[PDB]
Amino acid sequence: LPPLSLLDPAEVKQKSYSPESLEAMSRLLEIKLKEFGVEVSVDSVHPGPVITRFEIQPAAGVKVSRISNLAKDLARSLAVISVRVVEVIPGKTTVGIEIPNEDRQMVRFSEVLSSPEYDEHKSTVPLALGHDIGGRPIITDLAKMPHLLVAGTTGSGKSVGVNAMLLSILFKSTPSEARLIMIDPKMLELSIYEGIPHLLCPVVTDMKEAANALRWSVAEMERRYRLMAAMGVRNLAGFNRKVKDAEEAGTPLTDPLFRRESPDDEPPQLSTLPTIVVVVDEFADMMMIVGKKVEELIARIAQKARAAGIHLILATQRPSVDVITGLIKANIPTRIAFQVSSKIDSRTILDQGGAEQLLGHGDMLYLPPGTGLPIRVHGAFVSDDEVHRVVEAWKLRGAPDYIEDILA
Amino acid sequence: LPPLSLLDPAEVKQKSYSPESLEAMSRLLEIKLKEFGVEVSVDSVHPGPVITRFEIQPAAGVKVSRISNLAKDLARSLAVISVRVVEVIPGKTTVGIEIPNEDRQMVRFSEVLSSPEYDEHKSTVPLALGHDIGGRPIITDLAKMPHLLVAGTTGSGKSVGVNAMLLSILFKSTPSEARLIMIDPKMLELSIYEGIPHLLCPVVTDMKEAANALRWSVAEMERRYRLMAAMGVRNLAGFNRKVKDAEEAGTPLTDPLFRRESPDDEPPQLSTLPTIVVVVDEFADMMMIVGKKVEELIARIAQKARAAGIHLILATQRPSVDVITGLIKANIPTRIAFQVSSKIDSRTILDQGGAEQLLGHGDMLYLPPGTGLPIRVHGAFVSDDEVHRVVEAWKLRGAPDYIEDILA
Ligand SMILES: Nc1ncnc2c1ncn2[C@@H]1O[C@H](COP(=O)(O)OP(=O)(O)O)[C@@H](O)[C@H]1O
Ligand SMILES: Nc1ncnc2c1ncn2[C@@H]1O[C@H](COP(=O)(O)OP(=O)(O)O)[C@@H](O)[C@H]1O
Repeated sequence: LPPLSLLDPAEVKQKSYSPESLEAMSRLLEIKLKEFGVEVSVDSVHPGPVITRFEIQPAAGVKVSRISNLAKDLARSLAVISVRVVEVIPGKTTVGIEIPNEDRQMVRFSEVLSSPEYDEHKSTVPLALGHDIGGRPIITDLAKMPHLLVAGTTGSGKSVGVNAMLLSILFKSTPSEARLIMIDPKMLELSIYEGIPHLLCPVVTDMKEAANALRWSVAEMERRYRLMAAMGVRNLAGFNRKVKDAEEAGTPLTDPLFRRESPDDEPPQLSTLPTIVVVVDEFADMMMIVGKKVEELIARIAQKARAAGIHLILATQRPSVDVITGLIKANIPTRIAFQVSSKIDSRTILDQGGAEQLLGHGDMLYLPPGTGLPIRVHGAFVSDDEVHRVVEAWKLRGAPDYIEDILA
Repeated sequence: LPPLSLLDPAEVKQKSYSPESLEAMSRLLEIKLKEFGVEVSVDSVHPGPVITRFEIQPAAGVKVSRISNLAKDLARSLAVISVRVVEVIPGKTTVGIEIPNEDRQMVRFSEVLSSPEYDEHKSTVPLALGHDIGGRPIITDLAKMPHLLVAGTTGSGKSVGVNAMLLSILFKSTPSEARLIMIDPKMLELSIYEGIPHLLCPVVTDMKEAANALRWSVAEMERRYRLMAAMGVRNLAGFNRKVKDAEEAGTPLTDPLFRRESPDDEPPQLSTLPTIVVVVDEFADMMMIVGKKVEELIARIAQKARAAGIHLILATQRPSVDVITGLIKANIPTRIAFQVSSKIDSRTILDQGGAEQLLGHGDMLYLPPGTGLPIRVHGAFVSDDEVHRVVEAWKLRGAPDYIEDILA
């Protein structure tokens, strides 16, 4: 299993904003808001790697909308590219304003995977997103999402974030614990992972083949459910316990779904199944080339795949109603949104405005399932070298075990 | 390779606005805005070839929208045809107002290609657009766009701008470095280039044939990808290095995609491939005459053509939702917009208003991919003589090497 040593080190964090600096900006904020309609006062300051949040306490009678409404102008008066108004801060009666730091200090992938949360993570498919507005590492579980929709226009840092996602898997799981199906409608982005042992087939470039890989996944999903039913198990996890225990008890289990066709035929022995992850780099391109069936397959996978251990990672730079459709969205409750062109775009992916206010370069809004405000996360940066490195590391540890069956 | 000597010389730049004149206009601006609601003060003045930008500092509490909102009236009070309000000036807290100079000084094509940016440009397909609002040359790379959408109503200077684009290629590349497919639904504009050696076929006039040219392009694209795969190369550039090195090392490469059909058949030797550029003068006409297939073909080309070295230049005077559609826009992120009839039209091409505020005669808004405000560019003027001249210069340097295969 490749060492975190392959990752570039955390660059000198030349941070720290003198108590005086922060206090100065605080008064400035107050002044500027005062110059416009609202009278408010800073309640507390929380600096971070990319932005600094100023929780302000609105004067009597002032409505939050008034603050949100002049985020464009406030930003200008402060000479910052944009400012993010967080209308509600749980438990407090304050509102928050996140202003971009003059010097954004970078977040290195190694700086995230080094956390104990990622280290002690028990999932086969953990996703280290980056740091929250306060510098703390945000580690998630793809298997609990249990599918992911990713959107971001060019320049937002979406591609890097996807690499961060893939590397999160590759730094924690072996091919027998997690397998991948990579669809790259543009022989660009994912082609750099060709050959790693986790791949179930080559990086899919032909869209017709990609459609088959999706069909294959539905079948593999159905087969697993059939298997688990016979085993008296509820999901891949339980299936794997059953099979492991059996092996630790010298009495290995045998495929219950085996059908004898000859007196010779012998039931093959069961082995642990890997968590399957299907990532489509630009699913709007797959939809465009192939048609309505891509959407239908996605919906079918996403509505039932969880318990079987098959998970979807769908990314696009075209967050429109035509691409992120009702069918696609239906059972993919978890959304990550990097910077997008407009509130409209933001709503398409997050069903809520905001992503348009992101700063680019990995700044994102992570929205897990259920009510709850999206979590702002400053994506970790991972270079093509760090990726190229981890790939070679894995190519050494094993050759590509393809199932040509899948793409046909 | 034709000499830049064929281009008319830069006419006497009788510019210079006395420090007093500029200071007078500054106070005038202040006064007029004051006569209306807003109170502002000029922070700095930046004169240019076509307009002069006055960075103003809005008084406490005044919102940019108020300024933008009375650009129509301010223009009248200033006796200028229109005024452009730039709501955000990176890093500063000022707003900008671009007023048309009384005497617009022209920008000659020679005055642009003379720049070091164009001279030292390493691309086979550079595009010298013109001068920015400050008189500086704007040189771009079609290959990095990697496709271009151009819109402008009659009188905006779109035709001249396209000629400027074509001449940018013709002044830097030979037929073996760059080839062209010209579709002219109106046997008008592009017919003046007939015969130049770069043409892969005659200037396409029949739309049915044009459709085939597009089909041919998809095929050529597919073939190149197949080629590059076999070569272990990522794109046309890498392909050409491989083949060039081979030649410089006396051991030339041979077509890996060659299939022997006879013991005689011998693998043809590989030669460097040209960057292909397909320009459609009025793609709204092609769509009208041919149908849904034009759009589908465009989308197919634009979604994958980059790495293979094939690039699209699509222009139209009809920037409507029916023409610049989602399919077309899908993978053509780079947009150039000359003056258009309305904000609606502007949004159709730029997904943003503004192009309606342009001054005509080559005034444009160049929008490269990603976030970022469009770059206003005063397009260089190129006469029919300068074009006629560069054509003849090339017709002498070589005869038209057509591939009749393409149009059928
Ligand atoms: N997390 C990050 N931190 C700092 N810079 C980043 C980060 N993610 C991306 N970038 C910068 O942005 C550029 C573009 O990122 P990329 O992921 O390729 O964007 P997209 O594919 O969405 O256009 C990179 O070249 C890199 O310098
Ligand atoms: N860059 C430019 N600078 C100065 N004048 C220009 C420029 N581009 C065009 N013009 C003027 O505008 C006229 C129309 O330009 P043209 O490109 O044919 O417009 P369109 O085809 O969009 O109607 C030309 O006859 C020329 O005098």
